[PDB]
Amino acid sequence: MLKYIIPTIMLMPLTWLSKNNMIWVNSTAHSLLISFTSLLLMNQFGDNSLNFSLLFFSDSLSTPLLILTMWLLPLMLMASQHHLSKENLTRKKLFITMLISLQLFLIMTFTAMELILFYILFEATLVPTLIIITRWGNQTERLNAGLYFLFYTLAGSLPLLVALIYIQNTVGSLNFLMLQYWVQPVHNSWSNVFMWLACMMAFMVKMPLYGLHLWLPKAHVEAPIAGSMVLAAVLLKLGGYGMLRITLILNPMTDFMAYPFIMLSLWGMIMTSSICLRQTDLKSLIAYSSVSHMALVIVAILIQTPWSYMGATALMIAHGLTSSMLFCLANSNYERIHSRTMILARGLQTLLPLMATWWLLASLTNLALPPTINLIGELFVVMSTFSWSNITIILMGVNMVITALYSLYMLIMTQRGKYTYHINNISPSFTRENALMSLHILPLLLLTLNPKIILGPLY
Amino acid sequence: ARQWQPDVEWAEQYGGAVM
Amino acid sequence: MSMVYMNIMMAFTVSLVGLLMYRSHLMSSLLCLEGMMLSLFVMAALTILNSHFTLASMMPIILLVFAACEAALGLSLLVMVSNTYGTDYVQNLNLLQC
Amino acid sequence: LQYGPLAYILGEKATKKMTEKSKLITVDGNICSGKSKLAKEIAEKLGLKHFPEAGIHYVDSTTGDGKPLPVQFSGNCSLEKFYDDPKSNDGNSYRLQAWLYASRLLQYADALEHLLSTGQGVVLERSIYSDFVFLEAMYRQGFIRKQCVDHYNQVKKVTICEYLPPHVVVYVDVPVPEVQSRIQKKGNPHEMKITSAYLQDIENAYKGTFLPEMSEKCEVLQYSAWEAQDAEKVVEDIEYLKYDKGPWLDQNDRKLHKLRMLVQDKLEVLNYTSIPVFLPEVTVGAHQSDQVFQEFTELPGRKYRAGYNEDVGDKWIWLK
Amino acid sequence: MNPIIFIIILLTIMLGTIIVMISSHWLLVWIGFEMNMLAIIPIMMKNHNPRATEASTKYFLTQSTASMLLMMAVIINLMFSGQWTVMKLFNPMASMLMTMALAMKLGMAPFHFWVPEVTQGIPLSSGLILLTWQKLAPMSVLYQIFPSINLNLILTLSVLSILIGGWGGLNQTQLRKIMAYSSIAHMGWMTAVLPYNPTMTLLNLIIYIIMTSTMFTMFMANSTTTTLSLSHTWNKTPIMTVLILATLLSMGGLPPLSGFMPKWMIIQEMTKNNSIILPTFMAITALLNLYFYMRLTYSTTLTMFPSTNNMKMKWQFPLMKKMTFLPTMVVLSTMMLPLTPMLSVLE
Amino acid sequence: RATFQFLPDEARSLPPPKLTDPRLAFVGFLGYCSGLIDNAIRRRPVLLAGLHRQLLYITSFVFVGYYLLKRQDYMYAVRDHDMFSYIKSHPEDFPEKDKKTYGEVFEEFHPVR
Amino acid sequence: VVRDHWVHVLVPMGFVFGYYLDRKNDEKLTAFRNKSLLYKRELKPNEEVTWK
Amino acid sequence: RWQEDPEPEDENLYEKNPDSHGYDKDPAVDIWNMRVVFFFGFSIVLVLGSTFVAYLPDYRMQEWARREAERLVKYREAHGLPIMESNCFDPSKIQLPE
Amino acid sequence: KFYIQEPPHGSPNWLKVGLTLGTSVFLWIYLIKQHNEDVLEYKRRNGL
Ligand SMILES: CCCCCCCCCCCCCCCCCC(=O)OC[C@H](COP(=O)(O)OCCN)OC(=O)CCCCCCCCCCCCCCCCC
Ligand SMILES: CCCCCCCCCCCCCCCCCC(=O)OC[C@H](COP(=O)(O)OCCN)OC(=O)CCCCCCCCCCCCCCCCC
Ligand SMILES: CCCCCCCCCCCCCCCCCC(=O)OC[C@H](COP(=O)(O)OCCN)OC(=O)CCCCCCCCCCCCCCCCC
Ligand SMILES: CCCCCCCCCCCCO[C@@H]1O[C@H](CO)[C@@H](O[C@H]2O[C@H](CO)[C@@H](O)[C@H](O)[C@H]2O)[C@H](O)[C@H]1O
Ligand SMILES: CCCCCCCCCCCCO[C@@H]1O[C@H](CO)[C@@H](O[C@H]2O[C@H](CO)[C@@H](O)[C@H](O)[C@H]2O)[C@H](O)[C@H]1O
Ligand SMILES: CCCCCCCCCCCCO[C@@H]1O[C@H](CO)[C@@H](O[C@H]2O[C@H](CO)[C@@H](O)[C@H](O)[C@H]2O)[C@H](O)[C@H]1O
Ligand SMILES: Nc1nc2c(ncn2[C@@H]2O[C@H](COP(=O)(O)OP(=O)(O)OP(=O)(O)O)[C@@H](O)[C@H]2O)c(=O)[nH]1
Ligand SMILES: N=C(N)NC(=N)NCCc1ccc(I)c(Cl)c1
Ligand SMILES: [Mg+2]
Repeated sequence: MLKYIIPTIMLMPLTWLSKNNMIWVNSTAHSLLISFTSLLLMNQFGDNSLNFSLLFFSDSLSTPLLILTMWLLPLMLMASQHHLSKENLTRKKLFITMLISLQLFLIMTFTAMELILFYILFEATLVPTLIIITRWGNQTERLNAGLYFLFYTLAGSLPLLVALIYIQNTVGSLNFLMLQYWVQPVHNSWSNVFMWLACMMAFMVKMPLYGLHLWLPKAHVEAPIAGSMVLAAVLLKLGGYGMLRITLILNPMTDFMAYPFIMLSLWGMIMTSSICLRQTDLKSLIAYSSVSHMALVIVAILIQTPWSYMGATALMIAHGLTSSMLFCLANSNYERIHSRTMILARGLQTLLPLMATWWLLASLTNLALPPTINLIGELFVVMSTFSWSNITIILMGVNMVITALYSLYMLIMTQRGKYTYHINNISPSFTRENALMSLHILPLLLLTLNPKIILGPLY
Repeated sequence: ARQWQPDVEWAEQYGGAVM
Repeated sequence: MSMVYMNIMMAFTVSLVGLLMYRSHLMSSLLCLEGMMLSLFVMAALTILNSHFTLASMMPIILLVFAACEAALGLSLLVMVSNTYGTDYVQNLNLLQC
Repeated sequence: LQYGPLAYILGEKATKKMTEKSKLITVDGNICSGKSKLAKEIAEKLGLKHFPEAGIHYVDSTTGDGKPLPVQFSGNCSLEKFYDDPKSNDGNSYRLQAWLYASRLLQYADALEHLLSTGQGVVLERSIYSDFVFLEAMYRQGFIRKQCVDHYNQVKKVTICEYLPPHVVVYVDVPVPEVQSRIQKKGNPHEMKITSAYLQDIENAYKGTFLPEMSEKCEVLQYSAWEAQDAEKVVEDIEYLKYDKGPWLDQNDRKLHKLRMLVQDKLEVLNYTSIPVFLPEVTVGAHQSDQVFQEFTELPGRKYRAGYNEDVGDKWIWLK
Repeated sequence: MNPIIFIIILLTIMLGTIIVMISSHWLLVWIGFEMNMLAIIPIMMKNHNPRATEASTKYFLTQSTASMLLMMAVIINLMFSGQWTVMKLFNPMASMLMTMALAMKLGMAPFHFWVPEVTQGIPLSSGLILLTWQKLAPMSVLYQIFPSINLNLILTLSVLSILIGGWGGLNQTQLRKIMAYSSIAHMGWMTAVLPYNPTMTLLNLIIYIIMTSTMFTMFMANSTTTTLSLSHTWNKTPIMTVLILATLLSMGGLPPLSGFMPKWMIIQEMTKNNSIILPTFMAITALLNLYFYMRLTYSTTLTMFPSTNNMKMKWQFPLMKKMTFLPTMVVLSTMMLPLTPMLSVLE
Repeated sequence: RATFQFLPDEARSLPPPKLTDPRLAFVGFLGYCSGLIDNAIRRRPVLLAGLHRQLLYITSFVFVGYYLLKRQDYMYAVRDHDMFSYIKSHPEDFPEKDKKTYGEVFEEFHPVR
Repeated sequence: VVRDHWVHVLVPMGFVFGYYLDRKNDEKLTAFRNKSLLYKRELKPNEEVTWK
Repeated sequence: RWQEDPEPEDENLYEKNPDSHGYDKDPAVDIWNMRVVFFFGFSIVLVLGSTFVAYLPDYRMQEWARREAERLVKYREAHGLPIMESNCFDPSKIQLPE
Repeated sequence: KFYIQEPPHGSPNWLKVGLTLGTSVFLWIYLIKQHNEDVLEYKRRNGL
């Protein structure tokens, strides 16, 4: 992985040694070049994962997440450089450094072969993320949002640290390849019930699981746009990726420990979808949309079927691009009217016709219009949960209906109707804003032509 | 608007003898 | 153990309680510190003398030397406490609650 | 060696450089009372260093290239604005007074550093010991709130305690009616707006509080307007003073060393002039503070530590 | 204080600590503590004000009491073994008295009350010695007597110290009282792992000293002793706010910083011995420490607090403080996690 | 093994860390970072100022780090030497098992239905 | 080399350097080169190693 | 209150630069920023990356598995053997308990 | 600009510069010869 780790680090010298007026051009261009080379990770085999060294390996699960992560860095740079224009030069370079360091921790997190190396990097992403939210957020509440984000995560992570170290003691290793062959079954006992909880609660909080999700709408509403992009696109998927790996050693206890969390997700997804119908804040609506989508991922990981794992892998990638696009779309409105109130600026399709096309495409992927990968992921999950229990189609069906209602409600309220009279600073969409939107939707729609590369190890 | 920063009311939360 | 140890250990405990249960005068507590050292001197001297631990016979003497350094240190602080407040009362030394 | 404990151990002790002529002298009086001229002549005759009264831009004179800085780098405090509109809503009156005290506190530290390190006495025009008379005049005329006075006293009580008062306090007693005529002759249009009641308040503080206090610990000389017109007679009085009172008798190398470590460290001197007490008159918002601080570092020779600014010709940066 | 007298007194503080660490005889261990206590008191009183006088008095009464309990343990040990060798003790009553004696010397809870008050009452340079160097001698004794220490007693002290340190720091605005309660909280981790692996007690001790030295040096550099005074640092020296942020996140134990290393190695040793509940409880309770570290980072680095007009005068003067070793210490405080296997040097 | 010795004599029978050791390169990097922080806190040009000072930061870190890495390697060699010799001294506590294949060992099947 | 375009070699060099280091890791993991049951064979007349 | 700077007005990048792409205030930098985003983003990553992905060699051996299965079905049906046996492992190599 | 007071670091302190560079050189030579000495001792003790 050094062909990706090292050039990612070299982005830091590049940013700091760039001319004062070229920090965005240089960092954006060279982070796109790194994104290009990440496609070499798709040298995947039918039987064996791609194991580079004792430290790093890349299978079909981590490969698409790595490519999503490295694609997101250039997009985040494009999305931030407007609202950071008045920033002090050094504080602009420190902002970019926080994003580069986040990418560094992320690509190492997704390829760590040892679970305790995964834990440290998994935890290391907190610091740059927290600093972005609290230093470069705009509102007073960004400070409270930082604390909720920090302490929700740590409340779960610290038990996970104890469980992993206990697992290394008893099994002798935490290398994920070794665990595949040395895994022993988990037999019922209160001791194992809490080993199971410690291994899964840290990841449940990151997804987040319904009930434990309150940190997420706070963080999104306060984060800067680049922070919201990485939060929704990648950092949520650290929970999913971690769960997909650790469940290997939790069998067969996962048979009955899953029930309380499937119930929370199946019911929680209807509850958070319905919350979206009455949200007044556009960013908060998108945040609650992520909770509903990630509920499906939690259910799919817990029912442990080949179809559900394929569906979860596609959902994580599809959600990553769609939710990131939606936050970017809402941000472009915010940079004009400087409010997140959804009902404030209406009828924008009249004033920004092409940006209204992006709003349409983003909404269609969010409601999972076939054959988007949003629909492929969501459909595969629904097929597998139906076999788990037929009655789940009722809850899946209702969520699909409510998901369409709030997706098109967001489209209709902001883009259609009459424009707000007194709002007269809706300038024409910039090239930067249109290119940012297209760099989200075009790769998302292109992946429909070749969806096998985002279906994960069980394809 | 512009980014919020602590004002005097906020700063006085940390000027007392105790929190 | 021998019965002498009952009263020497008792004397140490009495002075320890006397030290931990303050009244007003700081001088009174410094006396309880000096008494605690006196019981330790006697208690150590008995053991060493009775066991014929010849080289340990100097140990009680060394104990007194650092007892005086403590008493001198205690009195030095008492002088400063007295100068500040005009009494050696320990209730005056309460500025550092806040 | 830069001064420090090592230099002191090796023999840099103040008692070696101090003589009978190493004296700190402060000339005080009302506005337009002839302080400057008398102070300059005393300094020239006795062989001392003359410090012109500390103004807004005193600190500028001791750092950088010595020129005044733009007024935003002093808070925009204006003496002219004080004379025109002494009740300005923007708190200019107290902001100026707080700034002036800090400038005097710094000048006093610089003066003490000169006296201790070379043994040459100095002459000052007013000082931190007498600056309060202007604060009393401002408060008695309603130009500042009582809260400003409370703040001023807090800053003074934790700063003036650290220093020794001047050896000699020269005072020129010019009565207010003569002062008003002197201002009218001077010709500064802003200064003509001074009310006589304000001038009387300056005199009441000087006679009421300052001189009675200084008498206990310094040699005080009071000269009428005409006596002050001949500095040679003033110098004669200074040359025959007893010097029998005050804290300077109690000083020793051990104490003057500790005093010298303070005054040479200017940030340590100015530590408590910015106590986190949020008065509207002196509190600055973060956005204003950040912008001005950034502009300050963009000034010539101000980005780096003195001697590391290549924009003004500093050399051997890579070896310094 | 004469500069030569200050150096002689400082070298005597170190000599007393050294004597404790090199002595094979309980009497010389006791002498080392007494010599150390004698020398430090004038450092506390160096500024001669009522708060320094109160601090030194409270310190003297606590340390002098601990020494009497320490010597009582030594004499009881002599009765029941007839020797003075510094090693395990041969009487459980002696072990308890010595263990309590060292707990009071360290300021562990519930013998902790003096630490916040004494630290607040003395300068920052003296506070640095109190919370760092003064831990060496008592810990070096615990390192040698642990095979005879009562496990319930030592783990009780460790648990209470972590709780009281974490809770105590939540209510503090004074920096010296924040460091004091942080020190109490960190003392608990060192003793919690002592029964299982003394090597991890040294690691925590060394890393705690580096981070604590870094913070005190940065507070001294700016002559800041309160939260609000420290909140002006962004307007004087922006770089120092970033070092404080990195150091404080490290003291909170956040990966990938160095301060995570001791919490990580202590949890490993405890789990190897089938201690699961205690490390879990300890890690969660350490979130209290992270909370009031995070408040300082907010008021110091991640926001910009109101400034004063006179602050502009300071822009024109450079930092003159010595700040000895601060560049090295801050890097060690933050960037040491990749070298964790180097802990075997302490074995 | 030697009392209060940083590097006992027997440690010389181990190969010394290479001067291109990746761990040593990191230590040298920490010295470089310390040099940069030194310039920054003192408000000097961070990259340019005092290259003699920056060189000594790198050199001192690498010098100390080399010896720490050598002792680190030595202590892990000692741990293994102790561990293997103890296993040899107590065969009956570390008996070699008879290794059954998976065709013989019965494992229960848990369907994922 | 230009005064405007030397910073543009950092990331490309980092990739090349990382690529080189990645291949050197494979030189430490040859314990089973031509020894696995699945792929073990005889060397060709000129071949020295099945993979490098 | 305090001495604070008022909230600055909104800058419309189009006022000074009607041809602004929204990247930078400097028109020359604004053009270059647009060029690198479009060339490296669309022309390279999206166009070449899409082409690279389309021609990936037998991603996860799905084609080989189909060719191999054809070989097995051809063989087994010719020789009369079952297309696929229920037993994955040869039952002679297994030793059941009891 | 041209400073009103001569900066304490206005000119290089050549005595320190010499000591600093001389120490870096000295330590580097000491480190290398030690490493070479250790390499030869290691080969000697292991029969290489
Ligand atoms: C290596 C492997 C192990 C991994 C462990 C993690 C390693 C990182 C350890 C970091 C060690 C601390 C040193 C960090 C150096 C930071 C440099 C920097 O901040 O720039 C300096 C600048 C100071 O300002 P100035 O000197 O005056 O320059 C002109 C601007 N006024 O700064 C400023 O002006 C900024 C002022 C605004 C404050 C912004 C604060 C948000 C940015 C903080 C980023 C650093 C966070 C470090 C925390 C750990 C990150 C993982
Ligand atoms: C192969 C190298 C890979 C790089 C890895 C970096 C890891 C973090 C290392 C931390 C130590 C950084 C050096 C200490 C900070 C000093 C720099 C500074 O204070 O400001 C930036 C300064 C430029 O501004 P100025 O003050 O005016 O000086 C002029 C010199 N051109 O000086 C400069 O020109 C820039 C100097 C570097 C700026 C560093 C910015 C802070 C980085 C900390 C963020 C956390 C690091 C990433 C975490 C993952 C670690 C891999
Ligand atoms: C655990 C694994 C990681 C390994 C960690 C290793 C840490 C230990 C390594 C030592 C750390 C400290 C290294 C500091 C290097 C910087 C020294 C320097 O450049 O000094 C420049 C100059 C003084 O140098 P000078 O005294 O003349 O050189 C002769 C020394 N006998 O004048 C100056 O301007 C110096 C001022 C900046 C330095 C801060 C103040 C400290 C004073 C140090 C004096 C010099 C010490 C020489 C260090 C040699 C160490 C081998
Ligand atoms: C979000 C929170 C989710 C909470 C999910 C709760 C799941 C509850 C699982 C309960 C079953 C635990 O597993 C059960 O534990 C006990 C441990 O005493 C085991 O039984 C063991 O203890 C019991 C005592 O009660 C003895 O009678 C028994 O002889 C012994 O073997 C059982 O063999 C095992 O079946
Ligand atoms: C802060 C407290 C202040 C008060 C201090 C008072 C100190 C008094 C010290 C007395 C020490 C007596 O110590 C106690 O002696 C008795 C002897 O019968 C021992 O008694 C025990 O051990 C011995 C043999 O090992 C046997 O008698 C038997 O096994 C058991 O009774 C205790 O294990 C020991 O703890
Ligand atoms: C395989 C790796 C490939 C890496 C490719 C990286 C692509 C980066 C593209 C940026 C190219 C911009 O190149 C640009 O050229 C001119 C002439 O030298 C420089 O100088 C220019 O500055 C300004 C622009 O603000 C111009 O108005 C001026 O005419 C010119 O002096 C710019 O400072 C430099 O930024
Ligand atoms: N508000 C205020 N004004 C001050 C202060 N110190 C000086 N000034 C003003 O600065 C100006 C010059 O001070 P003076 O020296 O007393 O007046 P002068 O014309 O120079 O007459 P001389 O005594 O001969 O020097 C006067 O307008 C003073 O009012 C102060 O502390 N507060
Ligand atoms: N747990 C203890 N109390 N002691 C201890 N560290 N035992 C573990 C034994 C050990 C571990 C590493 C090394 I290297 C070495 Cl030489 C010995
Ligand atoms: Mg004048």
